Amino acid sequence: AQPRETWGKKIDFLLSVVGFAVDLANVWRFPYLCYKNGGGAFLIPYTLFLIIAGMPLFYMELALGQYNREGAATVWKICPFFKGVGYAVILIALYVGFYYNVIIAWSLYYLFSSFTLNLPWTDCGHTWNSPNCTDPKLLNGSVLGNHTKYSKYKFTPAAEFYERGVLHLHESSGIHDIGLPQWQLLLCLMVVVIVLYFSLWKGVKTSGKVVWITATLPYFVLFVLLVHGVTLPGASNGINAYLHIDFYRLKEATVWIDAATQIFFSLGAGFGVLIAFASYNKFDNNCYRDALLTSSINCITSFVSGFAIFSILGYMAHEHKVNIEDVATEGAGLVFILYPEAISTLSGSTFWAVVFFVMLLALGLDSSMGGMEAVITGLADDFQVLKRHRKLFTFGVTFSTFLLALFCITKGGIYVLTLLDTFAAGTSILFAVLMEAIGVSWFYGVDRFSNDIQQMMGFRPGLYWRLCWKFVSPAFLLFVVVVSIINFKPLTYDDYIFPPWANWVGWGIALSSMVLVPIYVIYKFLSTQGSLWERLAYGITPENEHHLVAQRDIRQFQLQHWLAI
Amino acid sequence: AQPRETWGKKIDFLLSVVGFAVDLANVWRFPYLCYKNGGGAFLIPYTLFLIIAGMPLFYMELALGQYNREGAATVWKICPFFKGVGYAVILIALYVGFYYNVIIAWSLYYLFSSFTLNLPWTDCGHTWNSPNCTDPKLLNGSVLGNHTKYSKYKFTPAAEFYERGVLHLHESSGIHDIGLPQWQLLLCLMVVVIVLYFSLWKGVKTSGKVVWITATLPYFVLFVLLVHGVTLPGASNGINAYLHIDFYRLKEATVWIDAATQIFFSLGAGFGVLIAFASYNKFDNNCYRDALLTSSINCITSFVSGFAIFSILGYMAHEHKVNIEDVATEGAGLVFILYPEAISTLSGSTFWAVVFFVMLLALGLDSSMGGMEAVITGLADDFQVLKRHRKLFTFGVTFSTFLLALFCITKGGIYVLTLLDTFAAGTSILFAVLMEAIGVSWFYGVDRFSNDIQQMMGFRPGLYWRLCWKFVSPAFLLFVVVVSIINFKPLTYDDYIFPPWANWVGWGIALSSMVLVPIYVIYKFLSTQGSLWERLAYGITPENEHHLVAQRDIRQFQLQHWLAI
Ligand SMILES: CN(C)CCC=C1c2ccccc2CCc2ccccc21
Ligand SMILES: [Cl-]
Ligand code: NA
Repeated sequence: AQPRETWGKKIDFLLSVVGFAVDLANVWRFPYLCYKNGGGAFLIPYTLFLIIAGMPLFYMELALGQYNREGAATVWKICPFFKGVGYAVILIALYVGFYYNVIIAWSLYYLFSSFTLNLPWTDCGHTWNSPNCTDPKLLNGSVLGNHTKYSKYKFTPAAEFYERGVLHLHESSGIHDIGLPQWQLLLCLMVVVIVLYFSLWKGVKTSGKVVWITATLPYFVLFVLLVHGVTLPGASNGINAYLHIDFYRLKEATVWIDAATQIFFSLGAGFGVLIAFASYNKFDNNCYRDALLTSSINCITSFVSGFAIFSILGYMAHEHKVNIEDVATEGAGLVFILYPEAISTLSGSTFWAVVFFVMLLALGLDSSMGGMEAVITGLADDFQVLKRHRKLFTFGVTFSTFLLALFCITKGGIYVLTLLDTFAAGTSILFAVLMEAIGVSWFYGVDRFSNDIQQMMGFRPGLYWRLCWKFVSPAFLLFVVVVSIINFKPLTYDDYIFPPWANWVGWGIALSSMVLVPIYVIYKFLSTQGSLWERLAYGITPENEHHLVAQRDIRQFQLQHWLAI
Repeated sequence: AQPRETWGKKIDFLLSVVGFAVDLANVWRFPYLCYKNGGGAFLIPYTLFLIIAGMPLFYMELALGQYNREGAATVWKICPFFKGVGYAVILIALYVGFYYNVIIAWSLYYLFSSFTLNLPWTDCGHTWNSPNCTDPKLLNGSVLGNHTKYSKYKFTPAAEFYERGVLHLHESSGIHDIGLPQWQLLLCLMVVVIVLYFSLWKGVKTSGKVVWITATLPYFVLFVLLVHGVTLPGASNGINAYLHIDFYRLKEATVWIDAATQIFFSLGAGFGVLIAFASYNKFDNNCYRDALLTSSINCITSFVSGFAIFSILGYMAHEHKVNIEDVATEGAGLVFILYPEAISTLSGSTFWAVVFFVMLLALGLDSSMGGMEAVITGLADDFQVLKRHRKLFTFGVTFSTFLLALFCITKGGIYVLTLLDTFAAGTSILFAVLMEAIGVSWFYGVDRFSNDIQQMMGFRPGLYWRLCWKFVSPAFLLFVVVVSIINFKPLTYDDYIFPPWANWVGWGIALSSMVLVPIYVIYKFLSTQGSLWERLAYGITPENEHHLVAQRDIRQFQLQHWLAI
């Protein structure tokens, strides 16, 4: 009926991929995975995975979504067997937006609080925060005793505003008792979901305009933070520990699960957002150049973000007493601790804080609307009734996201947020990208994919990209999944410990999306009325080429198809 | 499409409506309301409210669901402006379906525990019950004394078992800290919902056959319990106190408004279940005799169950050497705290303890199946897609009920259960039955409703039934609603007091169903196109009489319609 919708401008796609790719502000926590005796621990594995897995998977997803011109779930009409990975990545993006809207609400609350002339992080009083009053220690306001107290800095005005004034974490004991959702956080979440609905109910062109307006100057805040970090006298000590140039210090074997999760969140692999955005893209586009540009931009952004973060770390460690490693909270609120104290020192604390919070709101809204648009595109291409009624389905999705995010905005919502993020994100995106690589490279065929690319644009992927798609990336993803299943530590906060049932709940939430692949395989095997050979043929052959099943001509059965690279 | 299913035999429909009318509310509440409200003089208004206010509301649904063989919601095709109240009686049936099955779990977990020779409520200790350090005392063997009534004494083995060993309320403080759902009760709830799905997944065919067992065993259980209690020492005093005629009670407070609410919540007229059950019956079936027999069976069953209840209460009063007013209780305190404690002191306690709880299970199974089939039929006749997919829609409904009943089976779910029951049931179903009576007796017309009955069975209801449908029933429902609004008390438990925000959320849940009538009126007024008199005439006239609207012939705009009885 209605033709396939497309972008209004080609530059809109290159801006939207970055607006969804700008998550290195908050999700890039270097001191969390900081080194112990290795030096480079979150930059060597990050770059390695971006080189060997990031760019190949980005190019593969872009070309697949551009050629098939379908959603994440209906891209697997080229191999109906591995079609459960579409629902898997849809649930992945849904669970991710669930806690991403919480970060957006936190940023909105900080933006609303920063309007005051006196910032809430400039004194140790009752300035919109909730100090316990046991340790009202002004970092530079008054002289205090040099007591480390485990070198922990959680009584600073920034932390007292974050974990007590914004989150109200003191009222909740833990995951077992989360309390009631906060009213101000509820209003913030309602405003966020209303903005998302008003941005997404129109179409992809409105989302393109929104990512154009919001992502206009995200780099400027990072640039001014970096230029203020290194120019100030006492902030070089921490950044010196950051760029620890040790090529013979080794604490890991370049193996990290959090690095893979970070590259997948940055690029978008395992969420269906790349395929969904490539579906609306034009037929003739250089996905290779776009992938290289996106990877380079993400690498530079990660580098400058780590620079600024460790510069603020060293500034805190010099202007204050306790050491660098325990000065800030390593978790989902690292930037909320770092950036307010840094902006308090800089001139014009109110204006720059407002600008930084507007940037955070912009990037968060962009990423969340990208994920929600990917989910909507997938479930609309899957069910044409949902594609016809786009507004009702969008309203339903936004309302479900708002309802299922109340457990993350409550008194102890940060614990559920971290649990969901870690378990769901890591395990689900790992299994999803592994299954997608196995299906595209082996079952569908690297030769057929390369031929489709050559028919799409003149240039053909060389030996490097094909060998990465076929051998390097699937083996890497399988090894990461194995090291994640084996080397699994119990989920915990900086100080709070989770009961054993929280780990089981997280594993069950991950498995809910994981088992979506074998369930659909069994569904396809049982639905087809035929012999075992005919079932296996209908399983691993495209829908358009199903007639060849009747002609007894299947390429996957022969070993020449598998051996071909 | 294909014609809907029908009852193979009218005995199935009769037993189904009997099992729906006869539930746990006729065992724990009716005898206590009889005793407290003057003894025997409570039968004078009750039967009165049975005849003038309860019986005409039971003949109104069996004749509206048989002439218009539709669901609870879709039956409002004679007056679309009230179809919203057809949705409320569905949503209410969901709000009642969450906690009610929990009670069905309470009778299941007590059944398995009664499969041992030593019942868990016969002695003090850790016999499947969580005991206090030094608080509990033994019922028999102590002649020290007592200064408090045994109805609220929570230091007995049975009460402590019911609270801590079953509900686990000792490790909870209120709705703010409910805790995690009990797995030993989650398994019982799973078994209950599985039985419900297996009964209702293939239509009325399997439900009618399950009712043949689940609606005939409770009568045998009551018969054997009465024939055993009539020989128990001390039952004569209980029978005399239950049948004591005290005509001194002439006050409206608790004597004239308690029999009305008891009749209303015992007969079940206006819940939407009767419209669904009467939609699978033949067009020539007599609804008059069916309604009369159902009301008489309900009232006689309540009256004869009061005999066994008070025989057990008199036996316990003689054993405890206390008066009957001290061992007089209602609700779960009777069937779970008072009756098992009395069975403990009987001979062959295993048989009686198994048969009492299997009667309690059979009483709840019929009511839950009816309340769920009401929603099923109301949503299937409205949405034609759900008619073909019944085995999936019933499964979805059961799974949603199970997931939304996890807040009542937890360590502190009794408070949420009481909140839901009281607010939702009372307020929403009262407003719903009031709107239904107003729509059927005034807007549609009692003369047309009598002509429909005359076309169905051949005879037309006399002037008494029309007078009790047009004037008596609406005024009675309005009086009950006004009393419920005025005599509304703040939510409270035995000792715990609900927070101020509990009353507001309870009222919100109650209004969620009640606002569906004005919202649907506005929706119907805005959807229809034309002038005000052309949009109003399309919501008060039947869909088969809309052509008369084009001919400027509307009967609801004349004085003869409103002044005809
Ligand atoms: C026992 N007769 C009187 C009806 C009792 C049963 C229910 C019930 C039970 C289980 C599931 C749904 C429902 C919906 C109908 C309703 C409405 C108000 C109060 C109670 C009830
Ligand atoms: Cl009754
Ligand atoms: Na029953």
